[PDB]
Amino acid sequence: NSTITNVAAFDTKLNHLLVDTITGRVFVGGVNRLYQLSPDLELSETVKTGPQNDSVECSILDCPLAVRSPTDNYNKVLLIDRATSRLIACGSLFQGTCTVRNLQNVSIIEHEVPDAVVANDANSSTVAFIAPGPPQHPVTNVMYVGVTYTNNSPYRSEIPAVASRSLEKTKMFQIASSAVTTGTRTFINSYARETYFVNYVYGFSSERFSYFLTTQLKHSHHSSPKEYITKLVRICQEDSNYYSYTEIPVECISDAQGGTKFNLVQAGFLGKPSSDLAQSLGISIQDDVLFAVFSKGEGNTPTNNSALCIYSLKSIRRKFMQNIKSCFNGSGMRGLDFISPSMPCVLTKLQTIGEDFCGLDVNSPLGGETPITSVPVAMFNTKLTSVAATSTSGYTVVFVGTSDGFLKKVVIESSSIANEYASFAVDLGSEINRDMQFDNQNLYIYVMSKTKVSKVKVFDCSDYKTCGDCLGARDPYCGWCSLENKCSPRSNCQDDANDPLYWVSYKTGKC
Amino acid sequence: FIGNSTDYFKILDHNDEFVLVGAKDVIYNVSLNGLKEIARLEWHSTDADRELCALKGKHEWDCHNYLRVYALRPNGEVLLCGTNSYKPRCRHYTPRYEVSRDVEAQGLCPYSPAHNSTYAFADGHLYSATVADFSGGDPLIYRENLRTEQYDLKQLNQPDFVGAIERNGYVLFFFRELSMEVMNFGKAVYSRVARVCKNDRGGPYSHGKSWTSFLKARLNCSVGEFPFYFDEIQAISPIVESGSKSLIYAVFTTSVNAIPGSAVCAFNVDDILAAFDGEFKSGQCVEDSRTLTSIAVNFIKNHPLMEEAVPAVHGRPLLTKVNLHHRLTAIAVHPQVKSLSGAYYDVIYSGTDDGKVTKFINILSTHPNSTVDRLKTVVISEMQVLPLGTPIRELVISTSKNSLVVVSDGSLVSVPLHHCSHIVDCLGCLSLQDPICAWDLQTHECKNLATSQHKFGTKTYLQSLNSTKKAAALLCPH
Ligand SMILES: *[C@@H]1O[C@H](CO)[C@@H](O[C@@H]2O[C@H](CO)[C@@H](O[C@@H]3O[C@H](CO)[C@@H](O)[C@H](O[C@H]4O[C@H](CO)[C@@H](O)[C@H](O)[C@@H]4O)[C@@H]3O)[C@H](O)[C@H]2NC(C)=O)[C@H](O)[C@H]1NC(C)=O
Ligand SMILES: *[C@@H]1O[C@H](CO)[C@@H](O[C@@H]2O[C@H](CO)[C@@H](O[C@@H]3O[C@H](CO)[C@@H](O)[C@H](O)[C@@H]3O)[C@H](O)[C@H]2NC(C)=O)[C@H](O)[C@H]1NC(C)=O
Ligand SMILES: *[C@@H]1O[C@H](CO)[C@@H](O)[C@H](O)[C@H]1NC(C)=O
Ligand SMILES: *[C@@H]1O[C@H](CO)[C@@H](O)[C@H](O)[C@H]1NC(C)=O
Ligand SMILES: *[C@@H]1O[C@H](CO)[C@@H](O)[C@H](O)[C@H]1NC(C)=O
Repeated sequence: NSTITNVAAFDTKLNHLLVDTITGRVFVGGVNRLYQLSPDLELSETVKTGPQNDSVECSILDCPLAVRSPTDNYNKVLLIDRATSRLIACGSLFQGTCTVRNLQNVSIIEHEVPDAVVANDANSSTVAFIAPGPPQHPVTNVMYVGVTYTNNSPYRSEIPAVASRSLEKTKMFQIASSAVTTGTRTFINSYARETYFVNYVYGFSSERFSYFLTTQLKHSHHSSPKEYITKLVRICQEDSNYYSYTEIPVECISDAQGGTKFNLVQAGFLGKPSSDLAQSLGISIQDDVLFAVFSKGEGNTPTNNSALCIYSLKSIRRKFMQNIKSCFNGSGMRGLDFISPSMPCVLTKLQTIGEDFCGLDVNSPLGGETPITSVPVAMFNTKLTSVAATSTSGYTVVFVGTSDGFLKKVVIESSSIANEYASFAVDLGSEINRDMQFDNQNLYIYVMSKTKVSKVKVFDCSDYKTCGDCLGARDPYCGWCSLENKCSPRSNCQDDANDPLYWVSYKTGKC
Repeated sequence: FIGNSTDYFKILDHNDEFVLVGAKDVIYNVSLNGLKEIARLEWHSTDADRELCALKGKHEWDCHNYLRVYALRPNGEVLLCGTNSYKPRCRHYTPRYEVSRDVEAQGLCPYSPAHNSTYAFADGHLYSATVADFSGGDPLIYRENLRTEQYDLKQLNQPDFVGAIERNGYVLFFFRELSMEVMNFGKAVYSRVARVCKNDRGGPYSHGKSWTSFLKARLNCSVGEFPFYFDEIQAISPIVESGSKSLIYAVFTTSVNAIPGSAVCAFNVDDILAAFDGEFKSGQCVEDSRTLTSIAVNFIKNHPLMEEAVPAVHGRPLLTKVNLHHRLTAIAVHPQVKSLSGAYYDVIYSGTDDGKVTKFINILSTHPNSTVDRLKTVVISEMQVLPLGTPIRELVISTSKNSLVVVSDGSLVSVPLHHCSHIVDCLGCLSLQDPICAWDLQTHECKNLATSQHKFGTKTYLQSLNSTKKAAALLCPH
């Protein structure tokens, strides 16, 4: 195939994938393995991370009167620090340990920490991104981590569910700011910890706030039947107390079959809109848009009935503000009964709660009930497992990965109108991983399946010989120069021709 | 000693000569000689700090600096903490006084002026039992670098602390709590006694900030075939040395939406500690608790409740008031008042929520009407001290001045501890049945046996306690 450029097949099962934004090097974290590659998927280094003797009943220092056995080391976190050139990789062994490796050569270990940081399960989620935070005012970055309670060890209670963690050499991976009664940390209470689990899907930072996209039970008490919802966890980055820990539910609702709720989110991607799309959402082109793929789920299991939903962060911030304003006006219950018993919202004299509200002592851990709602621009007959968005062309194109191994491209012209223009298999029979990232120019996209990584070209207009094929492909990247017989984008044609119909799009004209 | 009704008095220290009273924006040093103010220390919340309090949804009467923790440090320094309009602060006054340190007090001092909290300054260290959050949903027991598990309901489930005692290298905490102990709990309230070692230094590694010795036991203040439980503890007393037995006296009441009733119970200090030696429901002080195992510390954090309940002295309440209009609220004891026969009786003072003080003793008549020993309550007097509706918050006894200080929200009143001098009639002196008052027959005066000297073989003095009150009167001739 000519659309797929490089293919790298690995020996183990792959877990994560990131691209260095300035050097374009590729880092792949997998089971018992850890690989570094060049921008063309040429292997540079490979690191054996397992297996090692380990039991879930034991920590590194003590092993109760239980035997350590060789167990696999599933990679759970893969991150790059920009200020200090060093790679962060966390494994499942030893209660979720992180190592700090050199960026030029991942084989080198620079710092080994013993702190329990990450889920020690093979399937329990863990989401980690680096963004501004305390202790100092936001000149130092921290690691925001969200971990699911694996429920397999007594040492697991020690690990928070959401926490900020320091990147200082002296205090590596410790909670960033902690005091007697408060800190940069949220635990799930002893009564809900073993029953109410939280699945962390995606994490991102946008406009002085840290975000987590989660799936979880709507209710903690057993008074109601089990319903799974998608939530959005937020914290102010200046906040060194998590006074601003807040959640609102996320609904992706459809007209079809009466009421259809795509309750289970599968993957998320934060990106920028196009000229046309920014007008529909009522935002500037420099603003952020959240792209996410939701799947209707039988219980907690996603079905083959997915949908693509977009959310602007102006409406996300205005929905958080809507839930916060309402609590501080005394209406309703604070929520988040699975942290501590839910007490009523207090009436407050607060007069200037805005989008930047950063939290106070009162109504502090707030659980919003008013959801942010969106109607999907596209629906699909397969389970969608990844999402990525680029606006190199004048239009936004969303790249979507299939659990069956297919890559689909959707072009989004409005909050209402969008449709597929391409669809092909990258690794047939192999679910596409959630970590799917572009090249630095957004010209190639890295698609990772179970055991392979494929460098896929974002557009190829040269393979359209005749012109009815160029405009017929309905590719937003492809137009047709009148003079030369080449299909190519606008920049490739020469406006030397007198007629403005030198380059024509697939919907603006006829060839 | 009268103040407004708006302030809220809390005895923060008491001697037989002086008492310290924390109030709305001041703390008083008051002489027990005439309930006269001797010294004062004012400490007002700043206008910005108390505008923040009203901003967060509180009222004017809540946004004040209610002084609620006092402790004289071993160097002559003075530790003084206040609520500071739901922003608790602690200060260090050094000598009069001058401010030497000011710092946050979250976890060291309540936010609300309610009688919800307690503390004990034991061996130069403050043990605090309060809330650490503005919203009042994070109860803890805190010492220097050691606290209970945040939001762990198996250790503390919405508690109201009533007292704290230092004893034998432990610190005991008395409180009522929500019941999650029984698998079929339904918003029931039970009363606990908790314990922490004073030489606790935290567990190893991550446990280094939490107690390795916190254990609690239920208190049993029940009434036979038809049991009757008083499950909400209201007030305790200091440890009372009644002969060879150390005792703690407590007031209990029934829950709301139940048969209204109050009781007084007493628990041996040895019975309290012995309960921590039995089974756990599904603690020894080691020199370095940081040497314990993760297995051991995690165990005690998952089994903080003992199985056995602390039994009561005589196995029943010493006084009961069921289906009456008023409820008992405070307790104080004058121990070991030697009667005319030479028997020692503890005299018990319990105040009601409508301003009365009940005085009584207990007599353990051996086989008076059956083969099982029968305990009887002898009520000496139940008089009105405070105006008809005002709740008695605390009681402080001064055996020296023969005075009983009654503490309400905005006043202190003193009454006589023993009324021997006041009565002049023979019937009254014997009907009173106070173990300390007896009628002389040479002198017509009803005399106080603390200052008098009987000799066991003289028919001079006359006293009747075991009989009925009318039977005591028949002993009076003519
Ligand atoms: C603290 O101590 C007090 C007193 O020591 C204690 O009160 C006692 O409680 C028990 C049970 O709560 C009472 O025992 C009852 O005795 C009668 C016989 O008179 C039994 O019939 C009772 O029930 C049994 O048999 C029933 C037959 O219908 C069955 O339905 C039932 O299942 C039982 O098999 C029961 O045994 C006892 O009378 C009181 N004693 C007094 C003096 O009140 C209190 O329970 C203690 N508290 C704690 C927390 O330990
Ligand atoms: C409440 O006020 C009273 C009276 O002002 C205080 O009592 C006084 O306290 C001081 C300081 O402890 C006593 O001075 C000391 O006297 C002893 C005895 O000689 C001496 O050894 C010390 O070096 C020091 O000088 C003073 O005597 C005492 N006065 C009386 C009449 O008792 C009381 O301390 C105040 N309350 C509190 C809690 O401090
Ligand atoms: C622990 O590792 C050793 C290798 O040093 C291995 O031989 C042994 O089998 C492991 N333990 C168990 C219980 O298998
Ligand atoms: C990278 O690190 C490994 C292990 O220390 C070493 O063998 C290798 O020589 C280093 N450099 C390169 C270019 O591989
Ligand atoms: C983890 O997930 C994989 C794929 O869904 C499954 O094959 C495996 O059995 C799971 N392991 C556990 C312990 O559930």
